[PDB]
Amino acid sequence: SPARLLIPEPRAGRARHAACVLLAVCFVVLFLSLAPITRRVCTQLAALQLGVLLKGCCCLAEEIFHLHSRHHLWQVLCSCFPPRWHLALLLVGGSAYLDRLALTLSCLCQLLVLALGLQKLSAVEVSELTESSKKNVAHGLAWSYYIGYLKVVLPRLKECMEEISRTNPMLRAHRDTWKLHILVPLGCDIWDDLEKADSNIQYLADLPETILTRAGIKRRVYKHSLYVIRDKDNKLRPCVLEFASPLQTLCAMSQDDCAAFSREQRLEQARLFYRSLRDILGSSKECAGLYRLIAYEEPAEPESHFLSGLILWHLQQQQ
Amino acid sequence: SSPARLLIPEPRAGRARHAACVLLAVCFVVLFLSLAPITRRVCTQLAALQLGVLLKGCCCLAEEIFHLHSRHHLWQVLCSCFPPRWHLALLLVGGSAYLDRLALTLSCLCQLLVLALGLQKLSAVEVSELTESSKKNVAHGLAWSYYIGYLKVVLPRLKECMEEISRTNPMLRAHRDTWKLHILVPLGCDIWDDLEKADSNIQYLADLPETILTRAGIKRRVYKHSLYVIRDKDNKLRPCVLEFASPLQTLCAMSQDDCAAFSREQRLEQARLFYRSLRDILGSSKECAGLYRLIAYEEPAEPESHFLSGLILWHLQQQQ
Amino acid sequence: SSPARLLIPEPRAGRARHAACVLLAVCFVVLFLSLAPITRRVCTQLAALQLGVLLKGCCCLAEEIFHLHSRHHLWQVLCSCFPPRWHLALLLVGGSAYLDRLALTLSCLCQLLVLALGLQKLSAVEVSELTESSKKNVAHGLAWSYYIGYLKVVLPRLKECMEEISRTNPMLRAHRDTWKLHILVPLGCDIWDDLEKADSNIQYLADLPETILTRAGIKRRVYKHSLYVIRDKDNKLRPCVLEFASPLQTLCAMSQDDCAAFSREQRLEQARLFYRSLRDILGSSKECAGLYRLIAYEEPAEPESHFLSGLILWHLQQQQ
Amino acid sequence: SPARLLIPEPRAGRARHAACVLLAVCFVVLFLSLAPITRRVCTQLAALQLGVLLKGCCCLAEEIFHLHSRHHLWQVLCSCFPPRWHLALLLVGGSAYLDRLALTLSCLCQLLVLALGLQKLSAVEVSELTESSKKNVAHGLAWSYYIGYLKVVLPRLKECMEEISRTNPMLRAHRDTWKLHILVPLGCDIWDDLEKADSNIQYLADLPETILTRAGIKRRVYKHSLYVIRDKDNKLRPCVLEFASPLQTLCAMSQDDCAAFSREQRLEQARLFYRSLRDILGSSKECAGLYRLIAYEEPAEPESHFLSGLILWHLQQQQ
Repeated sequence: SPARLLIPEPRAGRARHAACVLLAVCFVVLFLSLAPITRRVCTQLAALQLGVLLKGCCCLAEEIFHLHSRHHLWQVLCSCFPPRWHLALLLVGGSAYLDRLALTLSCLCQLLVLALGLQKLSAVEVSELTESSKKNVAHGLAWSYYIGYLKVVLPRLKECMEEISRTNPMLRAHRDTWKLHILVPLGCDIWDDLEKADSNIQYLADLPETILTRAGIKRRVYKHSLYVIRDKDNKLRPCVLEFASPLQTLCAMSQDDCAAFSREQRLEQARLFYRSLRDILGSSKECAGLYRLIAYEEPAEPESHFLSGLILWHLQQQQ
Repeated sequence: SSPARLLIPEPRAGRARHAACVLLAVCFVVLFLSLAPITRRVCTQLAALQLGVLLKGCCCLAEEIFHLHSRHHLWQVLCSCFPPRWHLALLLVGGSAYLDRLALTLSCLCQLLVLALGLQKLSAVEVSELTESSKKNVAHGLAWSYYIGYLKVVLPRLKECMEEISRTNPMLRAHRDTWKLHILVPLGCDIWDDLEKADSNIQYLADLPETILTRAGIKRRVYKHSLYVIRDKDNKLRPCVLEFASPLQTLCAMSQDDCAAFSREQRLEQARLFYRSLRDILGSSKECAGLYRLIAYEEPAEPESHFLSGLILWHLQQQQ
Repeated sequence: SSPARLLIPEPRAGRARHAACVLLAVCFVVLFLSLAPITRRVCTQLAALQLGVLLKGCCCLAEEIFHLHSRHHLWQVLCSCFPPRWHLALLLVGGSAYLDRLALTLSCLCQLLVLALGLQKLSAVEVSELTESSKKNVAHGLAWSYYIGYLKVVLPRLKECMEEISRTNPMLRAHRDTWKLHILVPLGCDIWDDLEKADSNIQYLADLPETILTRAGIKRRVYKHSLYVIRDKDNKLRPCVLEFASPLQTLCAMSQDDCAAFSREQRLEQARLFYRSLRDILGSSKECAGLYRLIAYEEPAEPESHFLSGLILWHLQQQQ
Repeated sequence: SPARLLIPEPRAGRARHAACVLLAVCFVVLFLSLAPITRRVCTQLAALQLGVLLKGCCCLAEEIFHLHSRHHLWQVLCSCFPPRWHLALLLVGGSAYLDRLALTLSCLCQLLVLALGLQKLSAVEVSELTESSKKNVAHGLAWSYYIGYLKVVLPRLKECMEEISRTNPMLRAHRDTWKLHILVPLGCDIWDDLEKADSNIQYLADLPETILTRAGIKRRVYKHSLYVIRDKDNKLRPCVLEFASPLQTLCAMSQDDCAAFSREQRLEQARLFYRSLRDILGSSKECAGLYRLIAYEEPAEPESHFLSGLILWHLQQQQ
């Protein structure tokens, strides 16, 4: 190869073997040249093993607020501590039974270490955490969707709508709702059309063509569909509706055999994608007021006009 | 109010530190009620707890010796393995040694036994916080989105498109073992719109007009790929089907934005990670078993006017 | 109300654990009413009861040494033979040994005596719960449904259909000893809709068009089978009848289904179990005595373009 | 063979011979180098034979609620305990006759083990139990029926019925009952046609062909029969009726000599098939409301209009 590529390889995780061999060297050194000594060693091991309890208590105190939003109660208790938590309890109980200045001194120094935060993570640990997680797709989908589509199609919407508003008085009447409505259900189902998703949604027509030139032979053509949705017996409301492609990407990736993408983590990925897309769209100056994305979950009771009511509420919010 | 109901998990308020501080104040208040030499024991225990990260850093550098040349190229390896907050650990160890080695032996034994056994792991809270706090990890998402959107829909329908192409001109019918789409992924982010201008030996052979249509966000399938001709030495000419990586253009555009605050070294790292992720995703696929060949190159320091053409010709030669 | 009267057996609420807990609380309360050395006796009895699972695991590994190469290939055998929650049994055994070996000998003798006589067997409730709890055991059901629906109605009427086929073209009268349908069952789940694109040596010879009609769920019989020709070496050609397995398509669709939550390891296990069940069902039949041949293959790691046709050619050579 | 296959073989069950040789080894070891010792061994053996009694008692306590549904009373007592339960009673009686703290300690230990449930099953036992059951075809039949037939014929029903409806006012009037009515009798008898099964069911016509193209020469064409049922002296009701093929499969394999498929457990298999089909149909988003499976048991008195009244009730339920 003319270009000698230099690509990193995944770490083999051989630090365990080095730790084991140095531990064996430590044994062979200590044995050459004693039950109370072993008891003291066990007590010392139990001495620094109680900091996990303090860290878990602090995390629980900090996370009791988000308990309702994330875990709605045993999940909160089991999440704030590692699954191997009773071992520390057994060790501290054994140390107490065998024997309190040392205990309170150890608690004080451990809590001081926790407060000062001098036990941080080096570069290798954070690098391994970034490399290992192969399912953090939400940020990628958010940035890709933004840059690829919204940064290039959103600004040329008011000018594309004003020409129709010149001849159609209905569009001129509803001037405050000329934005693009993004449908992002927290699940992953995508309806083929919005006419059969809800009987209260009526298709009207497609917006005029959007022409982009690329080298003069390649043309990027964008189509938007304008819908009319019927409220109660007051009037008819027009709007432009479409779903989010990253949701379709997640849905198609879940069905893949080599992806190993389950359903419990797909919901988390969709939620993270929605949050990231909102956070990156809210700080954009190009599409400052050219968008409104609506998020929902399908109700347990199959109401036939739930989505339509949500869109009507959202449309009435602008006025 | 709202027909639906959403519970958006806003990020942590970071009040765990406040709880630790108030507990520490309570501990001082308790110690005030109801001494001096105990400070020596406290310092020795602090040194014993601090030497654990030193042992972990030593093990990490021992494991990273092999990756030294690939990533860091000697001081960089030890700087990365050891957390910068380690001078105070050395000071504490020196003070403990001067103050006094059975205690040190048992302390280090316990520390490295805990480290080797691996019974101290991360609970859900901290791993979730790390997952949701690192805002820039677009490599895996971009790789998956690119694969699903493009590489899983046009690669299977590559034999027939080039079959009609060869029907138009039988010149490429002679070459049958190089009937796969070539992908160029520069480890930087430069993308040439006119690939004929990148190198003087790459010339078009067939590019029929085609319009890319998206109806309400649904992109229409692509039925044509641009056929090229890379001029070899004065012996023959060879055709190819060439493409660039759109996610690299996404990285470039993200780096251009001021609100993104996306730098150059991070861009290089994300590009390399995207390359690795895409290679691993395509390696374990079934529909795209052998209908692709992705070429990764890093632009050379010395100015060469015919670097890319030679590289693709070499890739074609190994393809044969 | 309702004209019918159905008492469906809804699944159990799992309230036996609550009964165990309340009886444990009652026993604790009773022990509180009306001492320390009794804890040692309790621990010894617990260790004596716990060593039974260790003995069972030893017997299981002794039995599975033979099947190690067939299923697990050595740590996998040890992991399967023993329950994961086995460390505490060893801890109890070590504690009992440290506290004290006639008692250990008699306790282990009693435990292995119980294991040998097999007087500890599951009741009706436990086996019923185990049968009704496994929601993914479709191998036997799919095998039986395939056999009854398709394999029992078309195979007996196979000589005569190929008799009219030979009447149309008599080239196949020479191969009189291969008048049996070939079933292709890959242990994976990939299915080729068009058998031409699977291999270059498989060519069609005769497809008389036929419409498969089902009236109100009742499927009509099949009066035509698709005849193929397999290209051997440069000596002659060989005709064949090929067909895949629909239950493999069912497994593939179950895996692709979102609400099924059906993984890949389970898919391979179910495919192997389905193949074994189908082979055992067909081998003990009377109508299908010698009018079938099922070919099971695993896709090779190395890519080969003429493997499947070669395997069919080997089966035809051995069929002579 | 080009691909040497590695297929598992049934386990020979030779762990029992290992247990027997261990019996012999332990006996010859203990004999080398004692009536009270034998009595103590018998007492220890009786000590751990008492846990099955507590297991049966807890099972009876948890199953007294399901007794009416599953066993309708001696069967409840016999099912919750192993048949070889009198042996434990004999051993405990002998231990009591030979001889109180030890019994209470053993009972407490057994209760603690049962409550914690640390005596679970390893991988080999569950694999053997999943391989041994060659008759559990309920789940397989349900999944096969679903994927093969319902996921392909159910979606193309409303559109197939609209064309007939637009010319027949009878179909337009009854629009809420355009589902597919699956008949799943808990028995196994399948009528050749519903005309002679009940005198109140009248055949009307066949639905137009559902044409599916495959490779251009293979055509999967479908027929569905549309019936009309005579209610009381009010009106007539049209519906699409059919039986469930897996019941026919069970009936066919019941008659097979090599199957050894009896009749007592055929009812249980059909019932489990019904429950599994209901569970896997109620959670599907494709056939949300395009079906209604009806289950019944043949009454003792051979009424001539039992099934018709049931379909009339199930049809009035939508209205």
